[PDB]
Amino acid sequence: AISFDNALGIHQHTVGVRERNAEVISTNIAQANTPGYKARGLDFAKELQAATDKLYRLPTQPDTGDGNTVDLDLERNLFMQNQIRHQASLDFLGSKFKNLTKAIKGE
Amino acid sequence: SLFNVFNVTGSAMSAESVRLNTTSSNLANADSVSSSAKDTYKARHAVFGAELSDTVPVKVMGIVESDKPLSAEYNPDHPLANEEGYIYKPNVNVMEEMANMISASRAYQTNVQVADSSKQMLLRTLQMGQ
Amino acid sequence: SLFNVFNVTGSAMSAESVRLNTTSSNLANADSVSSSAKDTYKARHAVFGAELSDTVPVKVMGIVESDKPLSAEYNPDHPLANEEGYIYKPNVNVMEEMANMISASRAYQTNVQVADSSKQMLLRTLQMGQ
Amino acid sequence: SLFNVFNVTGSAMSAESVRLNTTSSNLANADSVSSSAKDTYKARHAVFGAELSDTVPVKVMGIVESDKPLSAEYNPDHPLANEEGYIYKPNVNVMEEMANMISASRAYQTNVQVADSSKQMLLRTLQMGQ
Amino acid sequence: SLFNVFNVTGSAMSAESVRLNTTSSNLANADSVSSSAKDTYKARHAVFGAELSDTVPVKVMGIVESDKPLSAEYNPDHPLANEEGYIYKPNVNVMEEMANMISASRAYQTNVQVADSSKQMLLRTLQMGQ
Amino acid sequence: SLFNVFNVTGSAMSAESVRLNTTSSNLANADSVSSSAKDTYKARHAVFGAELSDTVPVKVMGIVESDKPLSAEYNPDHPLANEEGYIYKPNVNVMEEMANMISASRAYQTNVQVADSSKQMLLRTLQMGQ
Amino acid sequence: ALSNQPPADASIPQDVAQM
Amino acid sequence: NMVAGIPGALSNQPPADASIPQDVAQMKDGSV
Amino acid sequence: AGIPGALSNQPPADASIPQDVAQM
Amino acid sequence: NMVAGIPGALSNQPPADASIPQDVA
Amino acid sequence: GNMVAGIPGALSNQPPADASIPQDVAQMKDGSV
Amino acid sequence: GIPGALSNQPPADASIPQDVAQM
Amino acid sequence: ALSNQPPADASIPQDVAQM
Amino acid sequence: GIPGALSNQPP
Amino acid sequence: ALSNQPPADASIPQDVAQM
Amino acid sequence: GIPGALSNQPP
Amino acid sequence: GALSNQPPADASIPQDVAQM
Amino acid sequence: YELDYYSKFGHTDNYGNLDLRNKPYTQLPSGFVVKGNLNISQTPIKKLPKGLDVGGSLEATNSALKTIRSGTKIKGYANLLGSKIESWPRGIKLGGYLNLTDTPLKTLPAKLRVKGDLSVIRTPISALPEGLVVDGNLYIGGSALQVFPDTMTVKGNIFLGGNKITKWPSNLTLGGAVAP
Amino acid sequence: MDRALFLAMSGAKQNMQALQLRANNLANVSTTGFRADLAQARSMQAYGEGHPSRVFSMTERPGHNFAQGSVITTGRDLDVTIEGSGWISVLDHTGKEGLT
Amino acid sequence: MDRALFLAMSGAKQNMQALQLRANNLANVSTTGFRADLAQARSMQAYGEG
Amino acid sequence: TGAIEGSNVNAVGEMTALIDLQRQFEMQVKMMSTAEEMDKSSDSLLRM
Amino acid sequence: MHPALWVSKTGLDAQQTNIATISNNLANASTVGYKKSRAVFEDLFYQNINQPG
Repeated sequence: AISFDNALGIHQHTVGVRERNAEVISTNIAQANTPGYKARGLDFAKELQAATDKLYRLPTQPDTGDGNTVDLDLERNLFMQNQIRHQASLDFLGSKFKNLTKAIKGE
Repeated sequence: SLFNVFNVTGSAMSAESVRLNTTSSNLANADSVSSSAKDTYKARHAVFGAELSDTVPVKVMGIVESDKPLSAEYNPDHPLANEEGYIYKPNVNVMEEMANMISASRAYQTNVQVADSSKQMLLRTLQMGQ
Repeated sequence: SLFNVFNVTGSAMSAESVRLNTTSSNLANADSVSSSAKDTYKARHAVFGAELSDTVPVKVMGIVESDKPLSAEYNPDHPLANEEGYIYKPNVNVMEEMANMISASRAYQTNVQVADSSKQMLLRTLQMGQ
Repeated sequence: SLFNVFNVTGSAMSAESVRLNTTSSNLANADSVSSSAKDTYKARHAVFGAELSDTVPVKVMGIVESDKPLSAEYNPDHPLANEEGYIYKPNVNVMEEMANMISASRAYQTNVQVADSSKQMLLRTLQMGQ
Repeated sequence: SLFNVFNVTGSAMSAESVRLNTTSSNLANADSVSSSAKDTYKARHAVFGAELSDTVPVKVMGIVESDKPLSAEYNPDHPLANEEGYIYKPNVNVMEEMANMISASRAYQTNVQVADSSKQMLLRTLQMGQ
Repeated sequence: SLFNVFNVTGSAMSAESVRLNTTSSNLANADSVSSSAKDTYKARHAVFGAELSDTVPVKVMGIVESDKPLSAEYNPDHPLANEEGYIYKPNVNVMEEMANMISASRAYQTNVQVADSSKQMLLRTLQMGQ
Repeated sequence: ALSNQPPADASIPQDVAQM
Repeated sequence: NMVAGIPGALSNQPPADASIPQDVAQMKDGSV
Repeated sequence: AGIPGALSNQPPADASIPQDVAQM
Repeated sequence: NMVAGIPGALSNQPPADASIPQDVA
Repeated sequence: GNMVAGIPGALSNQPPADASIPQDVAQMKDGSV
Repeated sequence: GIPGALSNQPPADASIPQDVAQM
Repeated sequence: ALSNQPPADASIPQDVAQM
Repeated sequence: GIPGALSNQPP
Repeated sequence: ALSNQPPADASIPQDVAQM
Repeated sequence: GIPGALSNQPP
Repeated sequence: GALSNQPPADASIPQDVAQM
Repeated sequence: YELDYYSKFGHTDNYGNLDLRNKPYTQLPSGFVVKGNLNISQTPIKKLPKGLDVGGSLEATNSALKTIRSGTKIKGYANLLGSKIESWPRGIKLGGYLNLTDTPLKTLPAKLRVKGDLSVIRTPISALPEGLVVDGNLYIGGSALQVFPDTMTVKGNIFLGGNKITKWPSNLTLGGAVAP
Repeated sequence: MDRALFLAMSGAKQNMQALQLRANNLANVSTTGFRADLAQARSMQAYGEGHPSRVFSMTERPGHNFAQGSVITTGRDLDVTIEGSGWISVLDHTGKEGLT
Repeated sequence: MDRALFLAMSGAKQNMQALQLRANNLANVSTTGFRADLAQARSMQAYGEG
Repeated sequence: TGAIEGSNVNAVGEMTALIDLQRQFEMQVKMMSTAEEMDKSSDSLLRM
Repeated sequence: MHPALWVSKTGLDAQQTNIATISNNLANASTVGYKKSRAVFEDLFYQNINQPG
């Protein structure tokens, strides 16, 4: 054993997925006013499987002739949650190397 | 790539700023009969677009005028009156322009929040390991 | 956890948005005698419900129409008048819609504070270990 | 044994987290009339406990519903009303929920400081004799 | 010995907390014609003291009511009205209680600054020589 | 050379301050019919320059009066009236002064952010290599 | 929730009989 | 495919209110 | 279930039972 | 022996308010 | 000395038919002087 | 001690001879 | 100040006579 | 290409 | 869109003919 | 300088 | 800024420039 | 009491739909004609009048309706969700679907034709009538049905919903699919 | 945290209760034979160890305004109003005698 | 933002149009052989998911 | 007889009570805000 | 909703019905053999709040 895949766990992939998720939410907020755009959601378990997709969000309310299915209340909350979890993933993956370096150097 | 986010939010703010200026020109020309070009002013509306096929920037693909008829006014003594005494005025609707002003401002400000929040994520990544 | 607060508070944000839109359609249809769908619009209400399924999110279980009788008005010469000559108008009560408008806005904004309050607790929980 | 402070501070973090989740549910279900008059939502509150048989951990002993009578409202229009046209609403008081939000957040972050400072004392102990 | 500073700032912070609670009761009981046992509420004020004969800690030595007369109001139909129809209310003055709220809070926070600064000075003394 | 930025943003700080003081003199002298220099006041305006040919500082090259004609008023009994009975007042327009006040204040503040942000980039440059 | 196909648009007809 | 249209007030209307030009409303489906 | 008189957002068809609402 | 009760605003008010259940108090 | 000049703000952003800027100052916008 | 200072105990009163009598 | 007896609980009576 | 877009050049 | 030739000034004439 | 520039000294 | 070796004079705000 | 002509007028919309929700009416006059849809949800009505005519759809969700008499004409659909109907009469001219979910329905008319969808979800019905024809989707989920007749016709999808079917029809042509 | 948060919260909550009590009187201006409810505040000190600085305030209904109401002349035989002070004995649906 | 902004705007816009129809009626009180125009509002729902 | 007794609600008395209840309510809310403001400040003591 | 909002709304709803009742009476001021109607107000249920029961 003793390999980076096992030392880092899955925290090496989660940081990437949280970046992709943040990009999609940023797209949804920007495309909220453009008619005909369908809100895109990212399935977390899919990128989990890709580590070891880009779906559509069904609206809770009807459109108003635009056909745009973006709820700005939902997007802000989902962007806040993703950003908080992204920082935790950096903390988890960052400490993997800090412990790894301390084991090797002994100091 | 959170730098792609800055492009999407940056393109969004540009799109919303175009709509605001279009709204400004509509309010300023809601009562203008004449024009530089010899054609009555028609309410303008910038057309947003999405090249969906990750990050999909919003692009303005041109300004398209409303097709509603020009509001005719019975002003027989006006110099520009037609054979029946009607002068034609822009079809700008006041209520729909105020909603565009409210919508353009709010959509502009929420993209600043995303850009600022995405900026913090990139700075936090620079601190990884170190 | 503190992330469950975001799901619970976020659900209320969507919940109060549904009631706001229902009230908007009530205010806009308070004087509409006719209606597509062959139904004289009746005042609609969003009935909230706790989905217990600690953390209890709120869900809209469906929109319910008002039980009040429609307001009958004697308009014999109208094309929609019955044999007796009465046309019927929606039972929208303006005062309750204004009260719903105030309550929905006040409840929406106080859910933002809880989400903001939980956000700070998670950030401090992350500063531990640094 | 080597981390007694962590077990107590950490228990407070878990305890105060539940109180915030309960507060979020009370505010999100303050206007959920639901159905009947006994299935109506009621304000829930966690119960903290300390078994003093060194360190005394804080343990949540279950969620308990408030004993305040339900808020009655006269509304013989809601289809889920009763014989006298009354809809009973949850006994959630906004002022007490705001105070709990302030108390829970501050107390939660106070234990973060104690737990974070406790680690420093452990780290300094390892430097004894060096 | 900077540990004395901790005693002085701690005693000052305790004194400010007592003053804040006294202000809180005055604002809450500025409109109460009744009382627990039998005596109309009178604006309370903590008494600070300095036992000067190093450091001089500040100690609260008791609560003393204000000597201002009770504000008599003409409420002749009130159950508690006297022979002349007057009822008496607490002599709490809003302007001076607000100043106490501002003064106590700012005085409380500056003593935390001194204790925090004094805490650092002790730490640098430990590191002296190495 | 980020210190050159301090020469550019700092120059704009002075340049936008001149335009603000120019606005104040126009607001205060919009109704002044007399003068100490025997010439009626006219709306003064600053002139910005850019010696483009890296960093291009903005320098005010002089204040210039507006080209609009003076606003004439029929005051036949005023001591300063002419044969036709007219007195002349400064050609200061309220609407453009408000826009200048808004534009100059916002332009002043947006250069503070650049000067503050450029300060941070220099501090991190000193930290490079260690 | 999520789905693998885009949701349909919203119909706002002036006469439901003609859709 | 590319999807587009006029945003804001004009599009958030019932189709009966013919504020939106006919060809722009076509773009709101799909294009390539 | 829950409320007994919830509406349906699907256009009237008179031939298909609306499954949008909780028809139980 | 335990010391249990509802924390927060529901217990920091006079008992005349009677919000806490009797059994819990 | 190839500079650009003009009155900043409200005066310049009006259309040229307003004739608020002096003609001498308005002609230093194309890079002259 | 300070004169006129309030006390943190119920105020011995009149009704219920119990207080009027016991010091 | 430290003591061996636990501090007594506050009363906050609605009416002092009732006690 | 939005069919029938306005242009930005003197007619 | 970085070009190499400075953009031309916009024109706001009263008549497009005299432009 | 500016042809229409104003002087800061008394006329 | 433009450092000079002599102190700048005070500005004069006369009600009439002739009486200066 | 019972609905009168004047009380009828106060529960009718512009296009002629009678709304009797939560209203305390017990019986309707015979030969009753409704211009549009009829709603008798949550009503204490236990019986529908003979010669009843509905120009729209009948809505009786969560009502006390128990008996419908033959000869009733309904142009739209029939929605008897949560009512107390125990049997369906023969000869009902139904222009739409028939939703009988959560009803004590036990018997169905032989060779019944449903021009829309049919629901027997969570009903104590033991067997379907012979020669049944359904032009829409058939939902039998949660019911007591376990044996289909010899011949039946479903032009849409068949949803078992959980119940176990052991004896399938000998003559069956299906326009859709079968779902458990 | 400081117990002054709850001391002020308990006062703010009671002020809302008194507001609702006054609201019922204004909702019942035109009600027949309606006696307005009086609202006041009572100071209840938190007796115990420590300095006497914490006193709570809770609202109560000390009584009602028993003044004579505004008499409306209707010219109806079956309409009566009490002159001065008095009451009419009635029994509600529970068969319990009460003054109206 | 929320779509209730445009849902109410689409209602306020029609009220002005209804006001125009009533204005034409009052301007034509003195007109000869003029048949009054009736104004009504039609309720149209946005059918779809949600 | 021949008359009906109305309510004795003094409308002005209720209105002046309302405005005093509002101000006292708002002042106590400020006390809540300054209570948590002091608590946040007195948290750097354990912030070594 | 805070209870004070709904308590006040009941008064607004009650007075609204009173106006409609008065408006009908003045409409039938010339109707032969018409009897005037008056609206009767009464207070609603009174609830103990500071008591569990």
